[PDB]
Amino acid sequence: MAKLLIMSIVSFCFIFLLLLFFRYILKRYFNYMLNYKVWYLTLLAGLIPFIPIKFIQEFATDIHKFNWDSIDNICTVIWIVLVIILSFKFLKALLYLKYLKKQSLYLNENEKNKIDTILFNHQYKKNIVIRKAETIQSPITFWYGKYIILIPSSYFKSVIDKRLKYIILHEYAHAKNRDTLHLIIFNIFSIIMSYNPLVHIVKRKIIHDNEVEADRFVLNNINKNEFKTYAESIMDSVLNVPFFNKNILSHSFNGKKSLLKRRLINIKEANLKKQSKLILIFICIFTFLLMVIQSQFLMGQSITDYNYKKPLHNDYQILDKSKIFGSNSGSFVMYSMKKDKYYIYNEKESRKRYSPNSTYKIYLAMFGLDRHIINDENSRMSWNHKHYPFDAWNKEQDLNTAMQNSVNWYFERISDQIPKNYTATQLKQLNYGNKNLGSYKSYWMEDSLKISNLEQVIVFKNMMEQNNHFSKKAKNQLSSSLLIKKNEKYELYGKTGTGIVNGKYNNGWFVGYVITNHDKYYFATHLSDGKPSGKNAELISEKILKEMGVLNGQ
Amino acid sequence: MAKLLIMSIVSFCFIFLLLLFFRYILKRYFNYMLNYKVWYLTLLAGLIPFIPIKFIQEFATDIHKFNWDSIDNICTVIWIVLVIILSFKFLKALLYLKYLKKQSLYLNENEKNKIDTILFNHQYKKNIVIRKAETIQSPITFWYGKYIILIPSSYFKSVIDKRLKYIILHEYAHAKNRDTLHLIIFNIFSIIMSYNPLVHIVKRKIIHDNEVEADRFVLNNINKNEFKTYAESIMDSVLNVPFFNKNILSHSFNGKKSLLKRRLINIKEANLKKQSKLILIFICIFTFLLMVIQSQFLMGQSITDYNYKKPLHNDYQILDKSKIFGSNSGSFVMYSMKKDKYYIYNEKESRKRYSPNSTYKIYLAMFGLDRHIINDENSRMSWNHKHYPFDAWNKEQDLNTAMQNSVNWYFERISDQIPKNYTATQLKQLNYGNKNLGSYKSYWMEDSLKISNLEQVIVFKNMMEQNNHFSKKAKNQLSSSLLIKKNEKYELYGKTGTGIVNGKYNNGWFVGYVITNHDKYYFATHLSDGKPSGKNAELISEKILKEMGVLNGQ
Ligand SMILES: [Zn+2]
Ligand SMILES: [Zn+2]
Repeated sequence: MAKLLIMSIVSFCFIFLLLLFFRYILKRYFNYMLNYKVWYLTLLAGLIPFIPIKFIQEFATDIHKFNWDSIDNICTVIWIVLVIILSFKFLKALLYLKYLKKQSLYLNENEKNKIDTILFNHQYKKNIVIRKAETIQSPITFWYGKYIILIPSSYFKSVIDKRLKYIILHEYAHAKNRDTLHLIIFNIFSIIMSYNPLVHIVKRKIIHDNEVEADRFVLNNINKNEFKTYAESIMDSVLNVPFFNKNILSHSFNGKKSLLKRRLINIKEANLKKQSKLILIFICIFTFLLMVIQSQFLMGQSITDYNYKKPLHNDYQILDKSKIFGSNSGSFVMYSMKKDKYYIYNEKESRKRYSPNSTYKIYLAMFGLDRHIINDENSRMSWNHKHYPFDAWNKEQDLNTAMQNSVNWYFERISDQIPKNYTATQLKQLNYGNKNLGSYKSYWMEDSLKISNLEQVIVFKNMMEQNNHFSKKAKNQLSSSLLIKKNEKYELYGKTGTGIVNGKYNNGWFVGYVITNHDKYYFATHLSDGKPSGKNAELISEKILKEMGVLNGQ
Repeated sequence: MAKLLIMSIVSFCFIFLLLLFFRYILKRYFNYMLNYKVWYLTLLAGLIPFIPIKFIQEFATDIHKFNWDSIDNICTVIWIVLVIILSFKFLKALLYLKYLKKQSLYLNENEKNKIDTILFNHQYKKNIVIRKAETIQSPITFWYGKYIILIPSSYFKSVIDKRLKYIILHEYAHAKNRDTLHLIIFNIFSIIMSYNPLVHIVKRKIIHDNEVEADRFVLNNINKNEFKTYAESIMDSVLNVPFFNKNILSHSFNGKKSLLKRRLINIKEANLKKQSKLILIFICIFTFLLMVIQSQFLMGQSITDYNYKKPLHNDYQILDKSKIFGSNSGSFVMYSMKKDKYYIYNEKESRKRYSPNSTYKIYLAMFGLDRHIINDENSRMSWNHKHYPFDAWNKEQDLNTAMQNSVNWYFERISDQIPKNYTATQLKQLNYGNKNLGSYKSYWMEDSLKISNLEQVIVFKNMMEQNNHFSKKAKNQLSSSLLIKKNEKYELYGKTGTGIVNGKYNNGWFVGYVITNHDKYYFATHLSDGKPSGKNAELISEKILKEMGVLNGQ
């Protein structure tokens, strides 16, 4: 529901921007102003969506969901705190102003005679207060319910400055316009709307425009001949003295910063000095070390998904089997144990590291067997009676079943029961791709562990013939669990399947080995285009393996 | 990979904030200054994460994914465009300067004599050039490796200004510091870093300091007696001339705005024009209409999930069956057709609405049958050839199969083929909870449609016995499809199962009716705590139903 504030922000902004648009045009073409009261409309807009005017078998299955409500709970607390802070700041300022008010003093007759001389031409209701002070360096004013104008006593002493009449007209207009009343009203609203920072932008614009209107007023009551003087006189007020911004809830002649002002202050002040160079030196040293620290951990690129770059250690040949892949564009690798030679189709692609998906079960099964979580005599794993997508997964499984029916459940348990260090050790000895087992129990499926087709051939070959860091028993049960098909030319062992995301097949694989009447082959097929299904990867591998003589005994 | 960009932002801000902090302290406590060149450190820090370093069935597994890649692709193009725009703007300013470079003239001997007198005791390297032009209302400077300093031709003749001396030193400082060059360099970089506003923001710190240092150079070479004069000279320029900001790439005495200046401008602009009141009126009207359009679409609420306070239209009593539920805290309702009475356990909970989940099928089957999408002679639905958690669903089903095995697949097709208006009309006639069927065919499973235990009792009872908006065929085939258990005392009809979210069992249900040798009983059991499984809801119901006479005929 915090989103509802976002919605009112958007509306608020639509209104704001439209109004802002007009403001620009009005001035740009006709020197027109938009009465700032219009801004109250955005404030109203700020609450639109806010106000809720909306006027047998047991079944069981898992649905993924995110809880975003705990976030709003956190945001709620923050908003509360912000209000507390903002409310306080308002109050602090207010208290001060009240305290000051209590110290103010009325004027004498001659002073009144002057003030009256200045404003009698307006013939207004004197329901405002003109007082003086011994505190403030320049005049200020604040509504409170009394409209009090405070002029430092020195300005009455220096009655002779003449320009006081400008000062009076200026403040008169501010009082007339109830500027500090509108300000505090808006401030309350802004305090409440802690969720929309734009409110602090519009208040600034309002304040500026209000000041402009006062200038017009004042000028409109002054003989133009004196405008030169006027401009100088007004300007002098921010030249002669420093400014302070304590009175955030009220109006004054010199209460805010500018870069110009900072310079002038800095100039007046005795600020010509030098420092030991050690300051910069240590800052740059420590900044550097931080940068180093960050560097130690901040890095990376698309390179994570890249291919295998090495030449081969055994003899090699490049293949062209593109006619077989057809619409299922992909890649393929085969290796002859007898010849110590690789045959590679579409090498640039066959080299790409891909998540192994279902083919990892070949290795995972081996790991479970070697670690004796599953053995030959008893290769079974338990389950938790939750429902699974295939009948094979709603049964307890042995290894033979689990491999051929790709039982993720079985294998989730196989992963769960094998130490990460073991898995990492064997991924390293096997030269298994990026050797990354992640932290996810099913790290091989559309996740962290990646291997190319070329690597998959090299790696499975190592699993059977070069890697002697597993017991023979593991190799043997795995072999039996991998048989797919046997006939008079070959024994085809392995496992196919596909990585599928949001219902689309993207990573079809078939990995294994072939015992033929003439040689022993290792292979890996991967499909990415067309319909890169499990069965298609299997069929593509077989058509190629037939052409290469693997499945023909040739 | 936008995340690397995010890392860049983070790295930058860390150094930036650290540095900013240090700078604050230096000035805040001792008016110490740190050479702005340190800001290059943030730019450099921003490059850290961009270093590309690391220093036998067919199966597939369907993984849900968020596509953030299309977003980065789009964002990349945008980033490119933003760079182009910035480059363009830079160039246009540069070309303007290019023009000026071919326009101004060097100075004569006496003017040189004046300047040399000014810098006589400074003994600065003079590999700089001072030139004059009618195009300059106030002096400007630009690097180009030449230190091009221009003055108004208008002051050439001002033999008594006594300001040039300040002008020269001010200009000198900027030339000396190669401030313009540094800004050019920074501009290259900020053009590149289109994604992180701080890269441009920081320039304003640089610019301010550049001016500060120039003031120091000036003051450092001035008999303090005249410091006041210098300050007056600054303001004189501020007041005396308008500024223009074409030279966004260089420095000048009068090239920028300020609030003060705006006011001074306004004083000097006698824009004595009338503005019709229609201006604000129409703007306010249009704004209102904008608000109206948003309003008719913007409205939020927590109300959707509010349960009801509605009294019943038949007799009732409140139950306490807490020793049956035990650790499986939940709720329960039963209704007697002959007594016209409800029995409500833990009504504070039984009156809450939950998605019907596994039991919606009871009602959906009545609808599918009434519309004859499934009928008695042919109650079947087609299959999409996808695999599901239950063996029973990996096929085409009839109603009797589908009801007993909770076949959402079958029922999802039923949902698609029942006009939403018919479903909704009867959800309303039956008082089916929030009567919300969403927009999804599977709306009953941890989704939009919600109903209480009390309401399910009411709904089924009406749907089969009191509601005459459904056919006899529907009533009869439904009753058959719902049978789950029976013996010589009762026939128990109904269904059970549980909605599970992120692996946790949240909404367990058992809903049904019993036909006995005595009466007709309608009921619903729901579990939320403990292990709120379907079977538990069913077992709890059976224990209660026996006590309530439902399963015995009492
Ligand atoms: Zn004012
Ligand atoms: Zn400067």
